[PDB]
Amino acid sequence: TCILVGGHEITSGLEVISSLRAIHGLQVEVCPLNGCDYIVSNRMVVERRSQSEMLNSVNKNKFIEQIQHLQSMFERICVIVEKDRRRTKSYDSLLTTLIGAGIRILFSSCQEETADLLKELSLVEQRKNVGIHVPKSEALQFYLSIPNISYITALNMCHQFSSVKRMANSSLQEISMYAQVTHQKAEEIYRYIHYVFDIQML
Amino acid sequence: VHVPLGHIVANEKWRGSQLAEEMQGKIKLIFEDGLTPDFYLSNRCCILYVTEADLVAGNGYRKRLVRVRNSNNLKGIVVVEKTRMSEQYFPALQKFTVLDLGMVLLPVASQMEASCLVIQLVQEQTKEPSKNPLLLSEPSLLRTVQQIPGVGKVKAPLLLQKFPSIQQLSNASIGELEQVVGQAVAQQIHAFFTQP
DNA sequence: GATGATGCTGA
DNA sequence: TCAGCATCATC
Ligand SMILES: [Ca+2]
Ligand SMILES: [Ca+2]
Ligand SMILES: [Ca+2]
Ligand SMILES: [Ca+2]
Repeated sequence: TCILVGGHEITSGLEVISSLRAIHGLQVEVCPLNGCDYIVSNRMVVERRSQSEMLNSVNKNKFIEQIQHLQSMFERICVIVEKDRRRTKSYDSLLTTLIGAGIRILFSSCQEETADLLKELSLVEQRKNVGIHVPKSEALQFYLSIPNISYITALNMCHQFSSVKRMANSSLQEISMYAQVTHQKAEEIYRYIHYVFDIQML
Repeated sequence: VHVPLGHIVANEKWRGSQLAEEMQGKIKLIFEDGLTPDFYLSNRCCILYVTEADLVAGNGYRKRLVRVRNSNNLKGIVVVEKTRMSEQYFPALQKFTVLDLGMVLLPVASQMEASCLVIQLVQEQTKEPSKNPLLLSEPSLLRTVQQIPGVGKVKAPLLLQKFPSIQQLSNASIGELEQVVGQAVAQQIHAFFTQP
């Protein structure tokens, strides 16, 4: 399996990343992910969060907004709650909120454990036939600009469309198949590429 | 099991427990014998409580999680005592519960913690799912057009004025592009769209 | 995440 | 032709 790692995790999870690389048969690619900590399949993101930051309610709003931004790009989300190198109402409320919105939660005691959980998640995603199965850069930058598209979906577009023109003239079902996204997601991408630009709307 | 709104149905074995007593001072507990799960929060949503002694004893606790998982009309939430004593056994339980069975898992350190957390869950369950904070393209189009080689803040709006969707811009010939930009940039744009 | 210093674009 | 324009490296 393949996992994509946000560049910013080189600062916050150096040992997560080296633990991932220490797992035989895992392809670990660090990428400019823009907020996303780990991408473990074509459809699933993982947010790694420190438990002490989950416990403080002044962070509650920022955490919610990061999850909202993840829901606009990914069909599936896991939160890994990781212990740092007293339990509160804010924290409990966060956990239940996540559960009500179907966001999966895992609990880790250290960065080595997090890596092992990330590996396990990618293995289970793989068995659900949504494994990452792809390796020009101008075209990646173009696809990445489509609103609410993930880095993996953009990479799928690069690798499965033989030209950018071929992608822009793709039906709703072609986008869904080649970009590896839900009908809802292919519709939003199709609507974007068909949207009639009007200057006076700025 | 019938669970009236604002009530928890508890397995009779919880009677007189700190857990039940802490909940009973905030919400109505109804006690019922013969139940597989520990608590029902609604007709379809139940709690499977795994004690420190269950976790340390081995994998016998799994049999009940499977039995609930295989129930069509039920969603099990696993609440596990993750303490100094039990914590080494937690990682294999989480793998089985969440990654194998796909069930929700919540660790607590104690019955006191469980009590607060169960009330939070009933509270979550009881509200309109729309009060869950988790439940115009022109500026973006400019930015997308700016990703085409040769195209900056000035050519992007000129291009979109004449070729008003990405699809239409993607289909433009060099001759048509030359109505908006020079021959060099018309060639860049067209190569960008059409090259393998 | 901003100038603005650098060299292509363009009729 | 020469400002205009895009681009990116360096604050
Ligand atoms: Ca994070
Ligand atoms: Ca009876
Ligand atoms: Ca540009
Ligand atoms: Ca021209």
